[PDB]
Amino acid sequence: EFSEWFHNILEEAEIIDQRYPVKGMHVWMPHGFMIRKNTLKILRRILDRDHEEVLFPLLVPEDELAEVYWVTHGGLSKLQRKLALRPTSETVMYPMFALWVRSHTDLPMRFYQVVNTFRYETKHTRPLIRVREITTFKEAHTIHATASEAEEQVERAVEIYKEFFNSLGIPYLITRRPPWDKFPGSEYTVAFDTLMPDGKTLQIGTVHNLGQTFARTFEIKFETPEGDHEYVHQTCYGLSDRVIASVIAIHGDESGLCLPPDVAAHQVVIVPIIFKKAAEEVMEACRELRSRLEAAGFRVHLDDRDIRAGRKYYEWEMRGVPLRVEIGPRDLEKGAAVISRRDTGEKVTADLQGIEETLRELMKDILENLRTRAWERMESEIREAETLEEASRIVDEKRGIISFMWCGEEECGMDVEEKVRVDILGIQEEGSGTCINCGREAPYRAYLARTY
Amino acid sequence: EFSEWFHNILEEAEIIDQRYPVKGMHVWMPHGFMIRKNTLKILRRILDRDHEEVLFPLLVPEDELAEVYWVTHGGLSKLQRKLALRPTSETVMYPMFALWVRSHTDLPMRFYQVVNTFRYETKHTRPLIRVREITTFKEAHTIHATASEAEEQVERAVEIYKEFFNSLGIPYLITRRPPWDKFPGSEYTVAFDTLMPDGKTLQIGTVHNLGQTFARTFEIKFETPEGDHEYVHQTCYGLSDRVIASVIAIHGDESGLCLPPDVAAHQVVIVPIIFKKAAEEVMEACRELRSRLEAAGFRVHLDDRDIRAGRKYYEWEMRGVPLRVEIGPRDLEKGAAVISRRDTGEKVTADLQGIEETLRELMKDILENLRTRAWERMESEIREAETLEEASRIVDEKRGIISFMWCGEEECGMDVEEKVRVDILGIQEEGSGTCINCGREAPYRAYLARTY
Ligand SMILES: [Mg+2]
Ligand SMILES: [Mg+2]
Ligand SMILES: [Zn+2]
Ligand SMILES: [Zn+2]
Repeated sequence: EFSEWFHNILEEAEIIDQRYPVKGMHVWMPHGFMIRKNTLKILRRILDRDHEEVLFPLLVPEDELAEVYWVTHGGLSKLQRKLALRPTSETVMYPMFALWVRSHTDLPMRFYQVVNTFRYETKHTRPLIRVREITTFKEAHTIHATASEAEEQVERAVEIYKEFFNSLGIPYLITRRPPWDKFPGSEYTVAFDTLMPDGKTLQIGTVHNLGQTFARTFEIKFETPEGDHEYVHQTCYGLSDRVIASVIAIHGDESGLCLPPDVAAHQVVIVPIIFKKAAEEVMEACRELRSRLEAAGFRVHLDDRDIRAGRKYYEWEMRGVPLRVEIGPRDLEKGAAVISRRDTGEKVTADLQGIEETLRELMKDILENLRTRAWERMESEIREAETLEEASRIVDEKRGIISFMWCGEEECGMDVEEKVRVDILGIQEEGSGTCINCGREAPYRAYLARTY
Repeated sequence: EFSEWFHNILEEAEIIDQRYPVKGMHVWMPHGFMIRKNTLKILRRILDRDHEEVLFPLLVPEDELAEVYWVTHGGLSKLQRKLALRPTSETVMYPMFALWVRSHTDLPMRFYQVVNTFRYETKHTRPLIRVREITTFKEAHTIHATASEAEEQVERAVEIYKEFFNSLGIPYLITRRPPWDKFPGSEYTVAFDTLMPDGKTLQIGTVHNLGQTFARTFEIKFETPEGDHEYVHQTCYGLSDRVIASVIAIHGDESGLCLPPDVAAHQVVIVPIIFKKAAEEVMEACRELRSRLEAAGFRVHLDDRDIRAGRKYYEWEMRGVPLRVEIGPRDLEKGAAVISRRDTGEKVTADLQGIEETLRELMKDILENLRTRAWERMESEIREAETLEEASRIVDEKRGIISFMWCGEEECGMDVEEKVRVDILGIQEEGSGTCINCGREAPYRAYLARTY
């Protein structure tokens, strides 16, 4: 199944090593780390346009807070106010925000940090999808003057995760979580969901619109042009390692890892073909290619090693390198080489002259291609239902996502869950109809699925 | 004094905010973070030549270990094996290294990670120099086949910290810590020390040469060409935030922060001078300068704002920007502008044509200049002494570093410390003489000082 493929590739391409002396704490190995490093480069290059990165501490006071790991002793000495490994920054980024805000001249403000978080759980240990220590977790907070601009932010926020995701070539379904699932205290939480190969659903990003609710709890006032003092309007949002998890799974494959060009470890890998004849001329030619690519902004690599070229083909291919460039005596003379893709298999033949541009184009192609395929496979698993019994049938038989109309009342909604044993992703305001369950007027389009 | 200058600048240039609800945990603000981000870019660009970055977890088992914060409960449930916030990775990067090594074909190996560490202390809270949570701590570990190559690594390691430090323009004194200070279990630890403005000494980097000592404790064997199994030779080394601390202090100044060009937030800042006359032509000209610099690899900024230009001068100058470029009507016509330095004050006048190169040169200059000055001020605080009473006199009167000859026996050494109330930095094998204390033969050149 998928679950087996997944584990086996993590270990084979050396992404993470699970053999750590504690369940739920995993080690990033060289290759894995590299992919994560490039994934973050993309993310940060977007955020950094109008956001400011910072970095708060790891421990949070028992007091300020009012399944969380607790720090009690400082050796053998019991301390006098317990310290907790950060659940979510809420409790202490805020009190401080109180001190930074004191004039409508200050607002708006947009911060974010990439930190690690903790959650104490049992009976559920799934790699990169559910652990005890979430190594890569980006969270952004924003402060505003008017209740309107808050909502405008929520929109911008969304257009941001779209761009990010589009770059990883990942499909998504944007809805609006039900009030029993929204973020505690928030006005309303919005969610990004994507489909896994095992026909289940993964949450890969949320945007929350708090109110003045927290502003009040922690006292965050700002004096106005009219010389008064009102609380601020704020919003937060974040995404985790799951993003990395999905990029591996979604663009799966039988050969192994297949990755977007700006996420792979190396974009291009140059393999030389030699058999003792003209060896000296082939190499001296492979170099003039690497150094020419490096000094052009290319994450390039040259496999110097002494092994059966056929094997080199295997390794770099299971690992995820997009484009492979082969050089042989024959092609040498003419002044050209062979270029093998990864998403397809097609090996064309281009001239070593304007090769720099041929490669850039091929890269663009590969993404677009991988992206499309991706949406086709998802859209086709979104089926409609009009009778609760029609749902169960489909859920149990074709997994995937299930579309339907819903009244929107709580009870009605929760009973759908208990009968079908599913979770309601969220609404999407659209034309009327009649609820798939209680029959009354249904003013919303909703979704269901089995989730991670 | 220095201590006051320091705090006041941290707050004024918004580097870190100390007002956190716990003593010893501080918050990196936007500006501070930026400096740290660029400091790490330099560091990583060197390490990445022959090292491989990774990332282990934060918690370590009470068992595997055998003033450290302890995690006991998982809510209200007491756990069955306490978890400790990582003192040093030793205890769990190693057991894992055991599994990664199994053939002399595998060695050598060179890893490293940039993580956060913890230490529970009291009565000593000094910003960036001594805290509870060390946010930026780089640590590298290496595994080897022969006991010789281990030592070769120790040498390379050193030549690496030299290059790093030279880039920050920081002076250092390399010695070899005394056996009562070396790293527990190691054969011998080497140290890098630098002088603070308050005439005290700061440790800014160590290199340790463990042996087979740990290899044995954790079982790290590798099978040989001769088909046998011997333990490995390993070495570790690291540096922390102190590095950032020193760069601020060493290149101090009355105006404020003065920084190396590759460490400052912005390398260049363009200020436009306008008074309602030809305003439209001055701006349209300042832009053609920013976009021309950005697309040339320049961390540039344009102060659009509407405020008294004299103030702009103050802000960017207290913050640390190296070069300021001013544009006015007069200079506009001619086709040139004014460029003000930061280390000096000198404002030259160059032509807007080949300005790209004039700036690059000026940057090179500023570093070299700042570096030199730096060593002059340190070397001059290293005074010699021949009688214990001559030491005390100088230490108590001119602070600084004190040179002398030493026999090298422990007792003798420790008694020097207790009588003069100082710490012995380390030896430096050189010609003989007679010990400043016990009179016997002194085969080593040693150093003393009051430290942080
Ligand atoms: Mg639920
Ligand atoms: Mg001592
Ligand atoms: Zn209903
Ligand atoms: Zn002596």
